[PDB]
Amino acid sequence: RLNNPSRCHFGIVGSIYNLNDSRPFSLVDMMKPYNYLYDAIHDRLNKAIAS
Amino acid sequence: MVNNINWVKLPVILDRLLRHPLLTDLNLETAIQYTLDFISAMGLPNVYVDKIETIDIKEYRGELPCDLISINQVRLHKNGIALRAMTDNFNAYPTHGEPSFKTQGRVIFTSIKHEKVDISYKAIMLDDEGLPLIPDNPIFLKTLELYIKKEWFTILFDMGKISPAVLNNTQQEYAFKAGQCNNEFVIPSVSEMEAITNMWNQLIPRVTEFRRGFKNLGDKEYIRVH
Repeated sequence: RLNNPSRCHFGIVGSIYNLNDSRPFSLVDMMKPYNYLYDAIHDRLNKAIAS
Repeated sequence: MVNNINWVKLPVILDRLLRHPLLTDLNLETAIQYTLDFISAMGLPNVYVDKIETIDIKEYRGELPCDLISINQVRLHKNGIALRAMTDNFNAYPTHGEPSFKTQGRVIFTSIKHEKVDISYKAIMLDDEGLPLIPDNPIFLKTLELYIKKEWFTILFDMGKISPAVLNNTQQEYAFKAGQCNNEFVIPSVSEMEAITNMWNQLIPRVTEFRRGFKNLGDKEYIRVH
């Protein structure tokens, strides 16, 4: 930077998609409860189909 | 069946009958005949001994073992493939397939000319004497005792030596225990309800268990994860 000699970084650029200094509650994280419940009910479906 | 079939001799049924002073003229000879009528009329396949014998078929005919009572399956010896049943009316008869068998007496009638076959069958368990051996099940023993008490009292009622209320009680009590004895021998154990569970719950239905000796019948059906 033109005016700050201590301001530098590496090539690594990125971001966390979080809310208010927290750990990111991702799109998969908010859909993973309903995917785990879909796997449990379709298990009951498959044993009902079989018998 | 939940309980195991421990074998006892026929005179153990006579300690129980001769506790009744009207059944004191009973014999082993009468206990032998009334047991075999009772064993037959119940038709419990747990009372019989499973045997397997290989016999050779000469020309669509083979000689059956002497102790045979009911065939479980007949199969071929070299293949293991099982034989179903002869529905042909003109079987070994020429004019001018899937193999089969047919049994009438001590002769089996197959569809194959010159072949050895395994026969899995049921016989009666015998003693050191050539006499029947009965389960020690106090449900079996009680209702065999009530069977003989009902056949002896039926004779005595025809003679006029028994009240009609006495025979009606014996006919009722045999009638209850005969269903309790049927359910005692038929209703599966925990280990037979597991094989019944695996046959019943099948996503890809297994419909050819007769070709084997029903070997893979109670096997569990597995599905891969994908």
